[PDB]
Amino acid sequence: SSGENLYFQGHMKAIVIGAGIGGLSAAVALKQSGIDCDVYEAVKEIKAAISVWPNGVKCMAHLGMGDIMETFGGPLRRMAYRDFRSGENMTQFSLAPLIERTGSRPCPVSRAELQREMLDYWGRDSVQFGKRVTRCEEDADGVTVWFTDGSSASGDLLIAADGSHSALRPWVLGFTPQRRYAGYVNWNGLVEIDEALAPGDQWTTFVGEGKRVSLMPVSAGRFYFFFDVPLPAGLAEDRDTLRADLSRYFAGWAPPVQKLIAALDPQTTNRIEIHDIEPFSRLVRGRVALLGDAGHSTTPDIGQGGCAAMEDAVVLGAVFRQTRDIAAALREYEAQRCDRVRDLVLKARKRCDITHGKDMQLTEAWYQELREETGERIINGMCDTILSGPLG
Ligand SMILES: Cc1cc2nc3c(=O)[nH]c(=O)nc-3n(C[C@H](O)[C@H](O)[C@H](O)COP(=O)(O)OP(=O)(O)OC[C@H]3O[C@@H](n4cnc5c(N)ncnc54)[C@H](O)[C@@H]3O)c2cc1C
Repeated sequence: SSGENLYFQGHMKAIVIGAGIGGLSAAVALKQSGIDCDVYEAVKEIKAAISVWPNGVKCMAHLGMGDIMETFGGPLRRMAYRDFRSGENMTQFSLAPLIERTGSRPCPVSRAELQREMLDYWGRDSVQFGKRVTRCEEDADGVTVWFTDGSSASGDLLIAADGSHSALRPWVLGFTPQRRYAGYVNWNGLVEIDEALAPGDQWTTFVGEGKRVSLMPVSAGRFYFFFDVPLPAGLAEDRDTLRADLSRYFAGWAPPVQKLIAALDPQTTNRIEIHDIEPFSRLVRGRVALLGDAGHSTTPDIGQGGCAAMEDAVVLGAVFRQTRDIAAALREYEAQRCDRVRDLVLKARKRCDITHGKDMQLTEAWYQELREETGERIINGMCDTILSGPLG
């Protein structure tokens, strides 16, 4: 009863929903803090890239997963912005000074490699697949979830890391937030490095017309690429119309861009309409905490979605290091994370509005600053976002 010692192996069970970046990061952090986690994942089977900035990397290191970053992080050393017409350097500079101020190297990684490695680290045997949560209920003694397959599971703690379309989120919040279309469409994929495009150690972005085309190296001699185009949502466009779409959206753009359109494979290339969600002023309820996209859904414009989920997990584990008061721990988790992820969502949104011609004049002013940019201002801005993470 009331005299049970909750530190003993088996006395504290956390249920983690979602086996993506957040779910697996979370389970690893809790396990570090001596908590047993069962991880549940909706799909029976798994399935372009993210850049894990130094804040995410340090978190990965903290969680005992640093070897994955080191091994699979692409060689990112410098970045450039290029005029869309001439394909010429508006600005160019190295990221070394960023590695020095933040303590880590930035690590672009394929989403598929990152997914597999994290699974390998946690162990697939400890993940139950085909388990799609529909509902959680809590009472005095604990929390319970139900799955579509008719099964259920009970624990002391519930981690909702069930993604941008989180099914548990509404129970935590008391209402159902809706995705806001961000006003642009992203095409993304991988191609083999080919300097007829850009330097293999550089993050190169062509900007103009409220659009951009980006390349950055992941592992195994490869480029993560993407095109952004501001567009109404719902255009009749898929993998079969793809190369034609890109060809017209980027007509006139510098040869490297055209060579990219030719090089890519539409069947492996993704077309996603970008959304985010207005920040919540709550992340926890009783024994239940939102983690990752479930707790904050951002446009990918500053590359902090995945990083933020890793940050969440570090804080989660930290607040359970030396207490077994679940309600207090989750309150402190919320306390530490809520303003962070709100700022990250809003910063991403503003960057997005500037990048994609919400106000074409502000976007042109930004191009202007890119022509007059040494690298100091951008690096400062990046360090601000990174150093505001939990591991500073
Ligand atoms: C185009 C693009 C570029 C991006 N670039 C970056 C970047 O450069 N850097 C960065 O840090 N982030 C980036 N992100 C964001 C990053 O991909 C996400 O923030 C990250 O994957 C979120 O992790 P998650 O585990 O919370 O969500 P998810 O990866 O979506 O995981 C949710 C998991 O839960 C499962 N699930 C869903 N519903 C249920 C349910 N009801 N029951 C059980 N399981 C369920 C899903 O199958 C999934 O496995 C980018 C995102 C996009 C779209």
